[PDB]
Amino acid sequence: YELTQETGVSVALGRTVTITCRGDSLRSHYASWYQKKPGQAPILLFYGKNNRPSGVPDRFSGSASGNRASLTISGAQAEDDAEYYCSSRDKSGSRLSVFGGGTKLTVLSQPKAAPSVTLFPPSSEELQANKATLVCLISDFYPGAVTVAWKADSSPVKAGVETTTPSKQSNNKYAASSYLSLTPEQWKSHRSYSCQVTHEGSTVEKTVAPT
Amino acid sequence: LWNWFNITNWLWYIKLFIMIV
Amino acid sequence: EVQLVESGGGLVKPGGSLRLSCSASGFDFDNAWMTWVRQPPGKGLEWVGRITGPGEGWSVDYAAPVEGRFTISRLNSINFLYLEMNNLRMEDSGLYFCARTGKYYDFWSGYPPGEEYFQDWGRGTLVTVSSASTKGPSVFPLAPSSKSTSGGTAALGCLVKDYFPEPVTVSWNSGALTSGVHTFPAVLQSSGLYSLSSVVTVPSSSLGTQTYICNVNHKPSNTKVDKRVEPKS
Repeated sequence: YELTQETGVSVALGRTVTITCRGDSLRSHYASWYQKKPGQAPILLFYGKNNRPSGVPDRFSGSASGNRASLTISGAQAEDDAEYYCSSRDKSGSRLSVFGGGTKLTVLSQPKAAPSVTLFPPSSEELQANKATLVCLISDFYPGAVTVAWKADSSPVKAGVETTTPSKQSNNKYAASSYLSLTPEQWKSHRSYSCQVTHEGSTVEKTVAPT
Repeated sequence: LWNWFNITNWLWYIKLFIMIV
Repeated sequence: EVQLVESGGGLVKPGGSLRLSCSASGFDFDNAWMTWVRQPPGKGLEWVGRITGPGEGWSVDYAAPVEGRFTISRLNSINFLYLEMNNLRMEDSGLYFCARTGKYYDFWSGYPPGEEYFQDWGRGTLVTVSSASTKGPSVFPLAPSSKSTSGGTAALGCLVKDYFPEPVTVSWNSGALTSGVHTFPAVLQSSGLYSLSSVVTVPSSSLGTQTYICNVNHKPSNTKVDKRVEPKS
């Protein structure tokens, strides 16, 4: 988790786009960059200061400065639509290596679509079984990259969160869901809980409260 | 059959020297 | 002509062991550094560990989540890289790749010990760590709310919780209600169990007069559930 990359970035066909990788180790070390498509082996795109391997189109080039490494794609093609991973040392001087979280690069095929978001509180029935789940349903969005954050009153909550990777619905937009597991006591003790969905730098936040 | 770690340190140490001088 | 082929993936109980193998051909294997990399389904790549060459004395490094549990090894006459994992966890589940690993250091701008990179890859072998016991779902109603929906309509649902394995099917009112149903793909939880939700958007004025029932079916546990979904009172 020492290398941070955008969750999603989009680009129109033929245009130019840049993904970032970020960590403290990048002040000391270069990053390598990898393309990854479902059911296929990663492909090394670029590494070190100026190194593009044989076979990789010239439109791919990496750079670096400060704590940042940037992969730039100049003249984006359909086939560039993929996930992109950066890799370097986790920390300066380390013999270990780490991957960034991945960026979903969308080469745009339709216009942008904002997610619908529905947030359900725990049923009484589930509370009676001594459990509590909040259900945040997210649909009809494009590109297929969202970030979901939960809040107990105003505090970030990370524990008990399970969130699907987005997948395509029959209409070609994406759906996802996030679940927050709590104890009934946590549910009853807070004034509210919130589900916050970030899509292409816009945010929708829904809030529920015990009845 | 040299040592990548030792060699890279060696080179790092030599660059400091060159930079100081 | 570089060919990397991983082998040994399969279902394992979450206290168990597994040895993985990576066959190599098309390059000088005896001197090559090799790295193992994993990817859980629908998720990111994670560096597992790396064995160095002669002159590093085949020294081996490991990501912190696998120290002591995982052991990287190799046999050079037959060009085979190896990965022995013991005391597996559900976290260890994923597509495991072996990668031919170059080393990079720029004299003028570099810092020791430079960086490593993955020039060639196999297609990987699939490792599933789950304590496979059939588990039937608990179904809870998701009571109607109009906040998020279009004028005059309401969304209501069923949460289908903690089942194993896939799949479950969900219908509404015995399949008489198809219009406006969205049954979401399941999440696979860290507990190794699945949950999903199904929601239907319906006329708000029907809430007093029309009964809504989600028919949940989990064939692997032979469980059927018909959950009536009422408005909160």
